[PDB]
Amino acid sequence: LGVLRSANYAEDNPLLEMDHKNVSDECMLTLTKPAEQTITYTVGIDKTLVGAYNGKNGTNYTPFPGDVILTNEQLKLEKGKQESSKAHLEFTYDKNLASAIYLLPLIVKQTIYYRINVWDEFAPAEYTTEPLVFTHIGYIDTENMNPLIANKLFYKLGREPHLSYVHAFSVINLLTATVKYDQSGSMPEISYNKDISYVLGHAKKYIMPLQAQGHKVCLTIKGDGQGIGFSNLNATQSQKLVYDIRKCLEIYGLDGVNLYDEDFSYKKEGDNLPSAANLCNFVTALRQAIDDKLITYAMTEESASGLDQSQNGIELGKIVDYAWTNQFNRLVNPWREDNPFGDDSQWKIAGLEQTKFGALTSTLKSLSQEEGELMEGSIFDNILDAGYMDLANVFVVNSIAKVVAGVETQGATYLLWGALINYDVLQGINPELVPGLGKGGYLDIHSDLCPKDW
Amino acid sequence: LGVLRSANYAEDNPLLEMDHKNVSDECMLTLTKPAEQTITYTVGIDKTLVGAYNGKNGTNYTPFPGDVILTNEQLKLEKGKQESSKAHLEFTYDKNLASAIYLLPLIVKQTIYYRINVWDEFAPAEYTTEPLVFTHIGYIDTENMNPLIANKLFYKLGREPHLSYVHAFSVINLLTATVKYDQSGSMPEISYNKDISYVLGHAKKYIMPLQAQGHKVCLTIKGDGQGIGFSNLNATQSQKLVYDIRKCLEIYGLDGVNLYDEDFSYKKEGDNLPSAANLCNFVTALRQAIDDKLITYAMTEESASGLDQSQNGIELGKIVDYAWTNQFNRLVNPWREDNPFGDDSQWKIAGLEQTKFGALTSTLKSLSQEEGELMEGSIFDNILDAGYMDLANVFVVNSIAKVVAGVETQGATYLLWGALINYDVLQGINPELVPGLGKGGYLDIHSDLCPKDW
Repeated sequence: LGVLRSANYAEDNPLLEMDHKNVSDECMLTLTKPAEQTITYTVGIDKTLVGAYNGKNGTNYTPFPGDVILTNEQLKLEKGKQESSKAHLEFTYDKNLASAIYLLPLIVKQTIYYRINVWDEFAPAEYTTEPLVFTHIGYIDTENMNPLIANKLFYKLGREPHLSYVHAFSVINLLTATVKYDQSGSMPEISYNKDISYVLGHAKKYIMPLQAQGHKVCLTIKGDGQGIGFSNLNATQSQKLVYDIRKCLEIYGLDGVNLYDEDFSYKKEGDNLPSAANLCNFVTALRQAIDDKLITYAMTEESASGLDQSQNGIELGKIVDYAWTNQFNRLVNPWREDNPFGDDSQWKIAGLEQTKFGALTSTLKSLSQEEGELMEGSIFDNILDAGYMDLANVFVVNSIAKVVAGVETQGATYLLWGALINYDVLQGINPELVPGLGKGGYLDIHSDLCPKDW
Repeated sequence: LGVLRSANYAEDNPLLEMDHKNVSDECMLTLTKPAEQTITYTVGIDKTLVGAYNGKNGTNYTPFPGDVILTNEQLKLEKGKQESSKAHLEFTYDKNLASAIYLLPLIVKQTIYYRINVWDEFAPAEYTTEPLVFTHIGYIDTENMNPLIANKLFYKLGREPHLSYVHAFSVINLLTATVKYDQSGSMPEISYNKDISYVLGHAKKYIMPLQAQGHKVCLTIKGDGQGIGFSNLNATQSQKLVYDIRKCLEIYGLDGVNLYDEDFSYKKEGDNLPSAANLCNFVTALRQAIDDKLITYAMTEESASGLDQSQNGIELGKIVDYAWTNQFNRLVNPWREDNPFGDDSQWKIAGLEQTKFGALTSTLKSLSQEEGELMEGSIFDNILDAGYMDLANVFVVNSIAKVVAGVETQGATYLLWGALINYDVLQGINPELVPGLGKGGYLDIHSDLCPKDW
């Protein structure tokens, strides 16, 4: 009586994702009672167990026909111990392998059923055109990250025989361009660093493949500290910036623009004071020029007061497509009186439906025990206990970043909160980020999923 | 309106047999009306049609994952012609192909649905453990043939969705050993040529693999023209020959012996003359020694008279498991009076049930128009129109031999008569000899299925 168990996967029938490279796992035997005498059991492959697995679990899998290299298959179990040595399995990818899920059973002489997912050129097996239920907006810092990593990130939704895969993000924000004065000191202009220039300059390689995979790709525009910005433009300056943004979006085939309201370094006293009214007039002008292309707003603590009320009849929430904050790893509910976690009323935008507000914008930082309690607490209490279910439609991730030492814990969770609420809590569907675990996955701190190639 | 058809196969859905080697075929377009103008069409692969084929024909096929190399895919149809050029298709075997029957639809962009049977290491896909209805006995001339060709010959039984494969033979007779006088001329001794010595000396390679797939393997023992044989032995000579045969079967893991009563060159007038009583006495002693191992008898014109009668209370038909004749390509009915084909009364063995008698023994020789009419006539009239149904149990093929120029016609027929009667006539099941057609098949006169390797 024992259990052939996977060392690196809690699933009793682990599902490995094979994206044109080899995959591997170690398996071991776990006896119910300690071994009396030292015995050596051997693991072997028994592909004749496929049809029985299929009939029971409703699957239609085919035996994995590629080379499977089992090393240290002699499971030595020392006397007095309950868990044997670890055999190592490496599944070998070959281009002859068709894209599907395969089944390779392993027997001890219990049984562990390994399922291998051979990906197609663009997506894993069982990818569906069924769209994501919520809006997942992701940032990419073009200084450290390839925008095309979004086309390598998927959710594993459901359990067999109803397994489906979808892209983890629906909108991708590209960081960044900036607003600066021209050389003459009169007009604003958009400045592009070397990295954001290469991505835009080769959009058929970086932006257009994302769009073919169902992504809306926007350009984030921030401030460059010269005192000119979205909230203090005059009439002539505004027409310039609206024209340049309109041109930029059509020029490089972008789907919209993200207005990041920070790093403008506005002056506190003078004639060009930043106002919410100016911000409303500017976005209204931008909406007229770019039509149905997306406008999103990233509110910060440097944002102007008065967005809670109408400015000259304009409500910013009515003109923008989405809006979120820089209050990372915390759920911001501006519509909650006597909010136990904190008063988020400064983040109230007039005319903005709760469905257009990313209440949770997450970043890849390590969090304390109190920070983790506040995060999970503000998430569950506002969406489930307080009834603010309309705050589960937009989830924002400020920079999909490389997982390194220290941020491994937050790296596993800061992309799954959107699907956790919408799929696991609000429905029955289990969500899982793919390719996360395993060598070469996103959670491998010694690998890069989609690295920068310029 | 047109028909995409195969040149070498008249079936709409050709079933190609892939046994760890590549398989190929040519196709063409046949228009229902001549080409008004000169046009060129192109053929392609549409694995989406796999589903509708499955639903219509009740199959569970999966699209073929291997590489299909199509050449001349542009079909040139000159004006006034109804048939386009030929396109060549090669289906590539690879170790990454699991054993199954795969479907590969081919479209002109009518449809030709190709079915690929990727064999396992031992049998084609859809091989069944269901045993053969009749007993098919096959000889193998070890001087020209490898005994393991029997592990490559199958019957394709039925139609889809009720397709199955069985081995075409149940008993294999290995030619041959000889009985000669010892140096002093007082004892019989078994003699082995260089080829039959190698087969027995490496029975783990040649005999045992046949028995694993369910073959009963016997050794045929004839005469060497030295005047000593099964029918003139005394008491001391009989014990010696019985001992060495019992020893031979035990030594090489054989399942029985075939007593071929020919080429002994018995004396016409003298002291130790051949008699049917002597033969009955020797076989009775062989039955006691080898016990449940098989004794079979091949009667010839050189066989002794009186086998129709009980010799000293012994009936040879009671001690032998099977019996047949050397009267090739003609059904022999010794129990039928006023036989229109021929009086076969001299081939009658006392106490032999008809279910143990192989009335038809086939050999790979070309037949005249009259000889073929005698063959088909005697087979059909005796078993079906005269009601000798018990003569359909045992069928014999004397030397499964290489098909060459001149015997292509008899090559296709002389292995399927037993299945034609028992499966096609007496049941609804359709029989096909696999792997017969195609390059490398048994009917390819420029290839050897399982050749000699010694």
